[PDB]
Amino acid sequence: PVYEHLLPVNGAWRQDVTNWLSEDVPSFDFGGYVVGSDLKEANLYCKQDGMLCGVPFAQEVFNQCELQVEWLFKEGSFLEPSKNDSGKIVVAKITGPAKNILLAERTALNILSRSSGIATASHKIISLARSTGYKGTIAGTRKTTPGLRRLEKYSMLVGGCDTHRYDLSSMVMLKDNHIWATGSITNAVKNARAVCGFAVKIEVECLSEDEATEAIEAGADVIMLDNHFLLECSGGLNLDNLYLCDDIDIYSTSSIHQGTPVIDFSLKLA
Amino acid sequence: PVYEHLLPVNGAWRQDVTNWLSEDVPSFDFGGYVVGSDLKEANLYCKQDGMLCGVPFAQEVFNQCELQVEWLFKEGSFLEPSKNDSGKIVVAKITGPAKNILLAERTALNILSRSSGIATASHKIISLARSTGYKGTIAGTRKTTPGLRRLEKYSMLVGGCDTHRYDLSSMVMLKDNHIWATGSITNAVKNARAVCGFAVKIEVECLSEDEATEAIEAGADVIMLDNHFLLECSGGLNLDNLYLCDDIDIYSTSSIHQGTPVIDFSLKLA
Amino acid sequence: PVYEHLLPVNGAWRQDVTNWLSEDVPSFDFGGYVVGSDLKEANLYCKQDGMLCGVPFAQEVFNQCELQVEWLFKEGSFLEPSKNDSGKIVVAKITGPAKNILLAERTALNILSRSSGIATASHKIISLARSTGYKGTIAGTRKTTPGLRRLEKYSMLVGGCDTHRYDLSSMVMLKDNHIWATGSITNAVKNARAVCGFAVKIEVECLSEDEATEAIEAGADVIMLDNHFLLECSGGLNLDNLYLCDDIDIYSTSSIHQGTPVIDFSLKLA
Amino acid sequence: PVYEHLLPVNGAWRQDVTNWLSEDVPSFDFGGYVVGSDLKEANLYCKQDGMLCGVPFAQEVFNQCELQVEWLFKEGSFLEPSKNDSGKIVVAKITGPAKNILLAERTALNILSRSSGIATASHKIISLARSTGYKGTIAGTRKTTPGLRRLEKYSMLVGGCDTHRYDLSSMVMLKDNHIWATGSITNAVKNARAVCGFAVKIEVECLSEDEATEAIEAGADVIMLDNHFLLECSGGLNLDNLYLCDDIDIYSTSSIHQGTPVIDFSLKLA
Amino acid sequence: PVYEHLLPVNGAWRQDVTNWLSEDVPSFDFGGYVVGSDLKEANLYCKQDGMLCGVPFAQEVFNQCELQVEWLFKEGSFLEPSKNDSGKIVVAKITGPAKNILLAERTALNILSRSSGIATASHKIISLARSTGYKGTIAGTRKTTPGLRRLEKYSMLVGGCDTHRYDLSSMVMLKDNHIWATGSITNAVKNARAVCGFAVKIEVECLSEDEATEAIEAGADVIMLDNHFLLECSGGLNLDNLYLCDDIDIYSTSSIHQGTPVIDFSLKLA
Amino acid sequence: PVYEHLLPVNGAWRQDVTNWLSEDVPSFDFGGYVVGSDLKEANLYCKQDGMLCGVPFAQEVFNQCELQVEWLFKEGSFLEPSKNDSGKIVVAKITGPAKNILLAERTALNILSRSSGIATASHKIISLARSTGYKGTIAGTRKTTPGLRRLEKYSMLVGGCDTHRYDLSSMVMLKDNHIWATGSITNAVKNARAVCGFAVKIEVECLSEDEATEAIEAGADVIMLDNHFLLECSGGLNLDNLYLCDDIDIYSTSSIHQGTPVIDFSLKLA
Ligand SMILES: O=P(O)(O)OC[C@H]1O[C@H](OP(=O)(O)OP(=O)(O)O)[C@H](O)[C@@H]1O
Ligand SMILES: O=P(O)(O)OC[C@H]1O[C@H](OP(=O)(O)OP(=O)(O)O)[C@H](O)[C@@H]1O
Ligand SMILES: O=P(O)(O)OC[C@H]1O[C@H](OP(=O)(O)OP(=O)(O)O)[C@H](O)[C@@H]1O
Ligand SMILES: O=P(O)(O)OC[C@H]1O[C@H](OP(=O)(O)OP(=O)(O)O)[C@H](O)[C@@H]1O
Ligand SMILES: O=P(O)(O)OC[C@H]1O[C@H](OP(=O)(O)OP(=O)(O)O)[C@H](O)[C@@H]1O
Ligand SMILES: O=P(O)(O)OC[C@H]1O[C@H](OP(=O)(O)OP(=O)(O)O)[C@H](O)[C@@H]1O
Ligand SMILES: O=C(O)c1ccccc1C(=O)O
Ligand SMILES: O=C(O)c1ccccc1C(=O)O
Ligand SMILES: O=C(O)c1ccccc1C(=O)O
Ligand SMILES: O=C(O)c1ccccc1C(=O)O
Ligand SMILES: O=C(O)c1ccccc1C(=O)O
Ligand SMILES: O=C(O)c1ccccc1C(=O)O
Repeated sequence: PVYEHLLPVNGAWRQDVTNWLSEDVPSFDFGGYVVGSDLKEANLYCKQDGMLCGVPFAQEVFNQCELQVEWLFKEGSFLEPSKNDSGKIVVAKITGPAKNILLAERTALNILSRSSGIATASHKIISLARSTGYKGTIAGTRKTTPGLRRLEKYSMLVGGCDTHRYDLSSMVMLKDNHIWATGSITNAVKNARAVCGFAVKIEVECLSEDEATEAIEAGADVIMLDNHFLLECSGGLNLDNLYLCDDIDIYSTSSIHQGTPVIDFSLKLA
Repeated sequence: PVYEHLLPVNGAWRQDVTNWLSEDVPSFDFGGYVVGSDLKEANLYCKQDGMLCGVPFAQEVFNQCELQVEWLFKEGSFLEPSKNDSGKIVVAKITGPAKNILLAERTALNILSRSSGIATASHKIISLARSTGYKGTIAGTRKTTPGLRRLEKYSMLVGGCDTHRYDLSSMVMLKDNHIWATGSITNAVKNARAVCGFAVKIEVECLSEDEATEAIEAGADVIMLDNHFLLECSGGLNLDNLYLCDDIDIYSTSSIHQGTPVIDFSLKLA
Repeated sequence: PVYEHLLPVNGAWRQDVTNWLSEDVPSFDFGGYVVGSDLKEANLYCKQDGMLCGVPFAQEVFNQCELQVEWLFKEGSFLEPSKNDSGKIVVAKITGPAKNILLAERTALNILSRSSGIATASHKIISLARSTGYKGTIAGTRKTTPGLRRLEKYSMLVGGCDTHRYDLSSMVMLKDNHIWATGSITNAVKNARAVCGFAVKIEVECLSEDEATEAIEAGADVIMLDNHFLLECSGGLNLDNLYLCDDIDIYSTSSIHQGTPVIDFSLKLA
Repeated sequence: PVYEHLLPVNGAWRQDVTNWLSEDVPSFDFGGYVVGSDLKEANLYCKQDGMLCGVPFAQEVFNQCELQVEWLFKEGSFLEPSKNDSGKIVVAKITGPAKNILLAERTALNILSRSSGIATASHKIISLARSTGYKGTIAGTRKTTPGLRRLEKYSMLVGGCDTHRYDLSSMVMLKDNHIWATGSITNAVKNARAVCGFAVKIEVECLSEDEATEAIEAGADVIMLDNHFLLECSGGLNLDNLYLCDDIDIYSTSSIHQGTPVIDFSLKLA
Repeated sequence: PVYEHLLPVNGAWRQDVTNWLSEDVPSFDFGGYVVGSDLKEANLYCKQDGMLCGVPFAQEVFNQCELQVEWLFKEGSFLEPSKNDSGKIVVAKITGPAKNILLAERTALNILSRSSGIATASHKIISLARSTGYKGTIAGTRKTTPGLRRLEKYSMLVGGCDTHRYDLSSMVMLKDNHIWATGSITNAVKNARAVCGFAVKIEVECLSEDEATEAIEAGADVIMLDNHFLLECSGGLNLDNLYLCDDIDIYSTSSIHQGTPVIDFSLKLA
Repeated sequence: PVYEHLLPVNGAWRQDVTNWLSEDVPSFDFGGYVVGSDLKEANLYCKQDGMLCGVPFAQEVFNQCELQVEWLFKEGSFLEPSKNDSGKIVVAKITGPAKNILLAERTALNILSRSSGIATASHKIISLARSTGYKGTIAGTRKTTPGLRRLEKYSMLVGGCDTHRYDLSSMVMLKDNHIWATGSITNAVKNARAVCGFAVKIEVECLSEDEATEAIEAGADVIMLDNHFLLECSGGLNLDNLYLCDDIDIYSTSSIHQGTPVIDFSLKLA
């Protein structure tokens, strides 16, 4: 299957791209004026070892900028420009009006660099956990970049990680909960059921064998401990120590997506 | 003066906030239903040493969520929760309907964490360069987060760095330029002038004493070398070696804003 | 708990209201001009037996039209104006500038009439099924009114029914499936898992004891037959015969929401 | 002439379609991922006797989903799948990427079902009134579905009915009017004239031979009684009794558009 | 009555204002930063003889910029700063945060200057025609400023002129018409009727006593010659000669709104 | 170079066009219905002596209306229909569906007429100043048409004038300044620098040899007197007297863009 198929042929994610171009040109592209519309060719370079992510998003930038692009690698491919003499790898060949190419350049690269950075981070941690013989799942969180959530959750997937719920309207989560606030797990979980119905899971962030059981009792579908039912462990986990997984179902962490370094990309005309 | 005064009392940056809340609740907040509207109090904690940034943005989230907030620190303040027993510092006190508080929580913290991360990174590098006796400026770039540019450039400022031009519609930049493509620096710079006029500067990314001079000749306002007039050095600079500044006017780097770690923040009800 | 708490204090649902007012006044309200801003009082009448639904939505219309409203009944209340001499019941008392009241009037009533119609339909069918001793759930579908989905799903809830998944991004559903198209239930269900992760359920529309088992095998969370696991029966069910429920978990039908009659409402000034 | 020609080649009605697709896919189409992009063929079935309406709207969904569609019937055609062995009639043949077809499916059918339901209702009542030898007009109202007004008014037209004014910015209507509130019909009608000018009609909802005459006096273009000049009768009329038309010009009723049942439609791949 | 009452308390015209502020501040108000939030007072001056128009629009700018404003004149008032020593007249007194005042300044004045310019032009021509004893109407056209149509039509009204139809969706107009294109006036007018119904007038741009009669025949509500029924004369009319009115009902001209000079306005702090 | 190259291949300026079409057709084009889709040909006429401006904007209207257009003149061309027998000049040849042509007509012409009017005004004043041997620049201002700023600034350029800064986020301007309000030019200019950085100029509206010098001192890039550094004179200048230029760098005036007459354009089908 192809990840980019998760994206509806049309929808808001495409207006996002447009909005991002506007963000770069509120009133006039001077550079395009000076450069003109002559057809040119260009190479899109990956300049660091990592996983290529964001292809369809960058593609959308290339389409709205009316350019012809040929990708040399499939999304998900691991790139190692280091084990290259030049230290860079051409991942795509682009042709079109000069001005168009330069207008797409920054925005497109801001997409790839960040998308790949996350894909790469996710992949390192999932494969790292997989190497210890862990059979469970590594997921993300809702601590995403305001307005960039679709792109980031998508990169998590390509990285080989679980995205965890998408937003507050998806799987319910009754988080630490003194504030949740009165009744019970048992009535907080009943109310949640009452509204979310059968098609959406309910997760409870418990604190004791009792807590959990009361949730399993109420019918919670997932149990969050935070230091037919599913067990999730979350909180300050990272590619570090940290190897301390055990037979618990889920391990969530923002480290795969928030605050992560980027994978450098580049674009130069023939 | 107050940085947040750079933000127009009303404008698109406020619709952004709204859009970000929608991004978190496409259809129903189940958690708010279960939690209810009872008034509660909560503390907003900074959980890592760093500079507090994003106050007005987080404030906008708190206003649209109709809450009462009292900030204990001014934006820009350096926080050191490490030199605290608990390892966390209350930066704001919030009151309002339970559901409202929990709805604002994630989005608000995604703002602060990232805004502060950048503010912090910028501040470290500017102060680091300042300690060596450098008198010039450290700037950012256009390699920003798609759709988050306003927030990121703003954080650069608070961090104590220059933002450099904002977008393609601001200071012109005739970048590496074989593609720029024919004529001269001299006619590329003339055309640019022809369109941008006197109120906006023109920068040329040169390669030789000649290149530069030809630009200084054409009237360029800034000279980019990239390894009454101004000299900018850019490319792969970071908090690392790297201390190799000299009397050149500008040093630009994405390290102060792109791929930077985040400053952890937290929110819990009384 | 209060249903209207499912709605985020702020989000796109409020811009919807605005857009709906624009839909009614593309360029000038002549009636408001002629009527003026004198303060007036008005009664909002329910003119048919049914369940009151859409309160917060109508409230939003009243707020943006800057009016003062006092509701005499809570959302969900069953109204029986028939068992009233006048044949109408005042559900709300409104005060404000004349023009404002008349501008809010139609839009507000279009909300209530439809919201209540659905609430009422849903309630009749759920209570009807409940009277036969059925313990399972009655749900809706995705056959909603383009652009009005939030309002309609919400009314389903108030009606006492399950909303079923909200959109294609929620619970996965592998519907009739020749088109789904090759591999297996088993690999269609694996791929779905691969993308949706643990926080979202997967439903398969099966055709045989085998089909189902293969799904239960693959790990499907729900089984749709369409004439720890859950059984759903769907297709042409209505308040009619039709009483033919049995111990299967879910019965979905658009009859509770699509093509339903409306509950008449009214508004007249003192 | 062709009804769909009423729709501007481009305008907001097309963004509506997009918005409706977003409404169905806030973040990821899982089904498309699993199904893939292989080309498939499909039949669009009408499953109930009624008039086909909404063609260009459904077409817009098919275009934005990049599919090839061939319609077998013209909009307005009366369909009678009942007088068919299978009980269904193929109204369109569609080809394109699997995922695209399934993404367009629901939204498209929600359009057709509702559009046809209204077209059908309108047509039944207009033809019903026409059979008694009535020569006047049957119109709709402003009690439309919030945000769907364009689609519904359009269906009224295809149904063979008058749409009546479109919104508050069109023909003025001085409705029951104690609230309209002081002066006269005569000065309310003068003020209205004062603002609307000659290109837009003014209607007054009168109560007595005097009322009307005073309006005809003031220059009203239409007279609404509500139980060179035109007479309109409105209020609780329906396909029921109700045959009680007489030589009055207009009979308005929401029954042709609000609360109406839908015409079932269907889509299955080869 | 009050003209500004034509504007719905809420609707798209208010988002327009916001959008206009964004147009002035894509990323940062530097001036506000430097000026600060200290409360200041300011006078809004009219600097040329003319009619004050655009009050509610400017008011909306002042509200979104959170300022306190007190108007010294009612909209429509004729101002003659020339017959003043200073040559300027204070039309409004404003108070609020410094930065806010300066941010509202330009946008607000761009509103007033243009709105008043049109109001003034319209008023001169209507009163000019009225002085010759003409009893008919002077109207505008659809040759308005892209995106500013609401503001301009509104100013026409205040100027004392007719706005004529608002857009293509209002009164139908079968303009010069070889292109309209085949059949007849008689079938073009029938088709138009067929779609627009009774609540909207149909105008035909005729060329001969026959043309007109055929239209009056078909049922046209207005007759446009262009050099119970109504006669309109249009084409190149202006405040110039040009006094050549006669007993024909309407005289339309863009001169009252398009290409018109502006009325200078000003704003300075205490 | 080509001016229209200043416009990004895609961005908000294109949504503007769409929005402008919606502004003309909120609900139904009756005229298109009656006219039909038959292919027709048409000539776009310039009806007054002036400079052709707005080509790409009008082109965008023609593209969204799906028409084929062939321009007979390049943007910037000076047209003199007066020195033509007919008194009109065909500037473009258009082909496409009848309805489409008529729908594009008004909006397109509203673009050209205004764009050319400004281009023409600007050109007259720049060439007028150039004829006296002035070597400096003539610029515009921020007194533009709300929402039309991009189109107007663009026309200024084609007219051969400087646009001056675009918005408040570009070149800083510390205008009359009692309100700016305390400290100094020297600290207002320092604060401005502090936020705008090196890539954006700072202009100070001075009053005395001292004022200026203090600014030149603080580092201002431009000096505005208003009756390596640059001198600007602004205030009430026009094509009138007024020839009183001297060796000062800039002369700004709204006369080239605000309140200017329009250049008449026309469109008729074969
Ligand atoms: O990998 P990590 O980034 O630690 O993310 C996971 C943790 O974050 C959440 O709590 P948190 O207290 O951080 O929510 P808050 O920031 O809104 O208060 C969650 O319950 C996890 O414990
Ligand atoms: O601190 P840094 O991130 O190195 O950013 C600064 C460098 O990036 C730019 O070139 P680059 O070749 O990166 O532009 P591209 O990525 O679009 O091709 C710029 O000319 C600088 O040399
Ligand atoms: O209560 P009801 O309205 O019957 O809704 C429920 C039925 O509709 C769906 O199939 P359907 O074949 O109707 O989907 P389609 O219309 O897109 O092809 C679904 O599988 C159910 O069988
Ligand atoms: O066919 P019907 O649905 O009866 O629609 C027609 C009636 O509705 C209107 O009054 P109504 O009192 O319903 O307006 P309101 O609901 O806003 O108060 C109108 O004056 C008609 O009498
Ligand atoms: O006062 P005025 O500006 O002359 O406006 C009025 C005239 O403009 C229209 O025709 P026109 O041929 O101008 O329409 P076009 O510009 O789209 O072809 C209209 O039929 C009037 O004759
Ligand atoms: O060519 P002109 O239209 O005169 O434009 C130029 C003048 O306008 C500005 O001041 P102004 O006092 O007009 O700003 P205000 O209208 O906002 O108060 C500016 O300082 C110039 O002096
Ligand atoms: O964002 C968070 O706090 C979070 C952290 C870990 C898992 C899930 C979530 C979530 O909210 O969905
Ligand atoms: O984004 C970049 O490539 C860039 C890098 C360094 C300085 C400035 C910029 C800029 O484009 O403004
Ligand atoms: O809309 C449908 O076809 C549908 C019908 C019954 C249940 C669920 C759904 C759904 O798609 O979620
Ligand atoms: O919506 C209504 O109340 C209404 C009812 C009947 C005719 C016309 C209308 C109308 O408002 O245009
Ligand atoms: O804009 C025009 O061409 C026009 C000119 C004169 C009157 C009316 C109109 C109109 O179209 O409504
Ligand atoms: O708009 C103005 O007041 C103005 C007037 C003259 C030059 C520049 C400007 C400007 O603000 O940029």
